[PDB]
Amino acid sequence: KTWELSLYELQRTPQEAITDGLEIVVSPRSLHSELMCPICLDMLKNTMTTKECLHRFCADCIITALRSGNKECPTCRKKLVSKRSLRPDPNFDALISKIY
Amino acid sequence: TRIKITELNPHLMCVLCGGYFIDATTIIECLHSFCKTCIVRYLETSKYCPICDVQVHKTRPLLNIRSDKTLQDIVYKLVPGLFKNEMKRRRDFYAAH
Ligand SMILES: [Zn+2]
Ligand SMILES: [Zn+2]
Ligand SMILES: [Zn+2]
Ligand SMILES: [Zn+2]
Repeated sequence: KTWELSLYELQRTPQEAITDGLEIVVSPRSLHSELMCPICLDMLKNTMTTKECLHRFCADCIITALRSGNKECPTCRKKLVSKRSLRPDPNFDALISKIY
Repeated sequence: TRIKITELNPHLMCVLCGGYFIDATTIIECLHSFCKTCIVRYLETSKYCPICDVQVHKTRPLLNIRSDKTLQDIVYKLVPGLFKNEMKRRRDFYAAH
């Protein structure tokens, strides 16, 4: 990846925050599959993220998978040397703790 | 069931433009995220994360950033009108140019 910016991108301006009290309908989470872990199909909990490919799992599930001896990523099958190959992210955690 | 978007805002917003993530891009070292355009221009004059100050890469910062498909998916899904708005802005730009 070059990270070349296009003509539009060189000129783009912010997308301002919606600050008026608007509520979001999140009654079902069959609209938000990005908050569910691919292994256990639950709300991601203590989210671990792979450095190289940015796939997210519960700490529980990804440690187990690595401990099984299988070094591939469960989502994209790209190699992982170890647990130094993933980082925790409190951002996703805190996001999920607000929605459910 | 219903959550105030003002409660989710802080997790959906780029610290470099103060608006919502557009083409969210994450730093591999610390995992902080930004708009593509904001972090790319920033990393032209710095090799340290805007938020936590950690070194992104020894020499070539762009090596340790990634497109965050998942994060951008959430933002578009949660922030109503956001996606339609960005697409429109781009449509309006190319018609002008
Ligand atoms: Zn899991
Ligand atoms: Zn992966
Ligand atoms: Zn930005
Ligand atoms: Zn950081």
